Amino acid sequence: GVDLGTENLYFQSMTLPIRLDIAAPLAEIVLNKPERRNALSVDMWAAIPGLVAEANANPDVKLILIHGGDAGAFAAGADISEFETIYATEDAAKASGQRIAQALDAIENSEKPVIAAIEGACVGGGVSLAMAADLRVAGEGAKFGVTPGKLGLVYPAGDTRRLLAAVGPGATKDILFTGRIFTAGEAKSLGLIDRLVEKGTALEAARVWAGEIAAISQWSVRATKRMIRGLQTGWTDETPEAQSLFLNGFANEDFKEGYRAFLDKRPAKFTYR
Amino acid sequence: SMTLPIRLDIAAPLAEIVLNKPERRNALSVDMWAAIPGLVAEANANPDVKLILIHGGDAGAFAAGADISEFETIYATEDAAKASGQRIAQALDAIENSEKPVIAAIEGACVGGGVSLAMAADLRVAGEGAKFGVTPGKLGLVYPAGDTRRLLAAVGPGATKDILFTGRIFTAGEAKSLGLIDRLVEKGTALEAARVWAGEIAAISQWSVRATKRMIRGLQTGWTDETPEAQSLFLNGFANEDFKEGYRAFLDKRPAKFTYR
Amino acid sequence: TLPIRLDIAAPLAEIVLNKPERRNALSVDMWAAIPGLVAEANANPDVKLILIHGGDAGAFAAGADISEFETIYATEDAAKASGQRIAQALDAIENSEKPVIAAIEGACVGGGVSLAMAADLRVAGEGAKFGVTPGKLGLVYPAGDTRRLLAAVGPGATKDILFTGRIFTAGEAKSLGLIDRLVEKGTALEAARVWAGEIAAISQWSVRATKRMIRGLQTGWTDETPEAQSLFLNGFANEDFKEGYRAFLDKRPAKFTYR
Repeated sequence: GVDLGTENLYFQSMTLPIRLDIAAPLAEIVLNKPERRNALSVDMWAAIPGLVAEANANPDVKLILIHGGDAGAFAAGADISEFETIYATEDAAKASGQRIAQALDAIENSEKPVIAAIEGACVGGGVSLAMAADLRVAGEGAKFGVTPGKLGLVYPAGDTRRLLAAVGPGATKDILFTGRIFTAGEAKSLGLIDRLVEKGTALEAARVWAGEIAAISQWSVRATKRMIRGLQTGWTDETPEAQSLFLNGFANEDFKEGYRAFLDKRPAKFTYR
Repeated sequence: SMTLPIRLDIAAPLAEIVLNKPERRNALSVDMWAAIPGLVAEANANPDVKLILIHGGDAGAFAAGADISEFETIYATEDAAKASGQRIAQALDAIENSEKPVIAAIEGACVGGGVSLAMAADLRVAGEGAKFGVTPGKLGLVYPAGDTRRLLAAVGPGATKDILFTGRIFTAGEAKSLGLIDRLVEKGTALEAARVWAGEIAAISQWSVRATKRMIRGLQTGWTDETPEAQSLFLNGFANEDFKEGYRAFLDKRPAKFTYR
Repeated sequence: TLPIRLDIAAPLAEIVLNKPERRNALSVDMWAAIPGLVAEANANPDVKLILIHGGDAGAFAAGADISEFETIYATEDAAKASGQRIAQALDAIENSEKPVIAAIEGACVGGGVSLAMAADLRVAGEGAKFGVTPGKLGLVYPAGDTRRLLAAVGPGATKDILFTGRIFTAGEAKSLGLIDRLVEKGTALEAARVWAGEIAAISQWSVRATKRMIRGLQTGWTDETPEAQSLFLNGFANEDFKEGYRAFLDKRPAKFTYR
């Protein structure tokens, strides 16, 4: 038995403003500043790459979810109380940008797929988080907006890329040129979110969707994600990586089992973790 | 100004490129195409102008294709045809690359050159009853690279092939559905809708608006997250006069009054 | 009973899948034949458009043929050759000089989707079913097939399709942009023929040049690319335009001759 520690350590671990819950085959990145409607702070951004790494290193985890817990919001934009710190100097502002880019890139490049489950406010950094995920499900009543234009800022290259790829140039320009807040219904219509469900059911829907993906070959799921990311970043049909990834399709432990299951006339029981 | 087949109206914070050949339903002529880069430049140089609109005025059409009366002249020789192509490309590229955003407000016929004009704009709103078509295939021509690129980016390969392979005329409803236009509004209200939409964009940071357009164009022409120009554009976000004000306004809990022009 | 064939009925050529007893499940010999059929259609001057459909099997293509699984995947080398063979077939369809329209009824799964996405245009009947299932076997969808899917439906929808391997309806396929037209059940072939008729009526020089321009732009051409510029300029110096220009001056219908 590992040492049970102290109340202060326990309280510190619960009050972390973002955390990773493990419930195999899921890991859940839970935004956990409910008293500020999950407005994104420095320490939240700083923690994300570590949480993503933890989920990816745990073999019981197949899929990662990202959601707002019981805050009643996904993320209500940036925390205005930190504005004075993050923008005090050019250096602090630059570091803020890097910290955010690292968090978003870590989510985007996660070996394991990431599903965002969105209720209530999903604004600014919230949209950026959501778009870094592979898949997005939102409850009715959720609200979306990207607002650097209301501040005199510009949305970064990565965030803009991810948005463009989902909604196209016209819709991206509308969103960013106006900074307007729009409904889940419009988000669905624009292609910003992939599924629209009944209010308060996004998390359950994400879990069931994740369950479906978890049931198939995880070798395939992860390879698929690499293939897609590869193609988005310039791979062609001739690219050696793309060819070898395809050929590894026939040489991996899941296909070995899939092939055996087809011959034995039984369900496949995939083992790749 | 009212005899001019195309003109620029200034009504701060808007500039409006108004097509004005109502007797040919704004069919595009050499002198219209030739004037466009100058009108765009004028709008971009005027600090009172934040947004540019393109529309068909009171002709009842956005643009009813090419002017048939000039066909003979433009295509008489290989040289004339080449010059026509260059002139049109210059007009469309000028619109596309406008530092300030451009919104097309479309009523009635939007055919051929009309679609090209519309796709060069950043944003498109059309009234119901507007009609769309791209018809070089009906003549033995090919739609240029730039025009094709812009169409592809909006509607995707399948839809682009449908449009160009058939040369068919389709409704505003279908155009909306395909992603060719961004907004579909009640017939006769496209201009008003474009003005209000432009109003919304005008109210925010114009530093941001213009930077956003550069970032997007950059990403479309090969920029990555690592590209130096993309990084410096982002960092200039924290160093510009609008952000200084935006930051203050967020802390004071008042509307931002942005000054960058 | 050839398992795949080319029917000529000017101005159409039709690539007809014809293994009804397996609901047109795709085999080695089907894949191997495709580049030749495409070449035949393209070389025949009476042919303007190519259709691809499942004939009277009641299905477009019901995935891969399970009976050849053992052979194709017996070794790394066989599997690699399979991949090359399939890629050649799909690339031949995609790069066809003449446009290709897929007419889809019933099952369109796996290789079926790959075939459909290689075509330029897709029309499906209601009741058609779609799915891409390499994930259910431990395989990965190839680069070319994935590219073509992405370009039509976007990253989110592509991930949904491939991560789940789920079977979805023609209605959802239409909604996702996977197919271009959705028609009444059992009418996809007739709809494809009429659509092909419309395209056949205009300049085939333009149709083919348009396709090259688009493919060019997708594979890295810019407005400055020499091939893009010369393709545009050839628009004014081909036999169809020469006729189109004459017809305009004479005030008569154009009768295009390029084939």
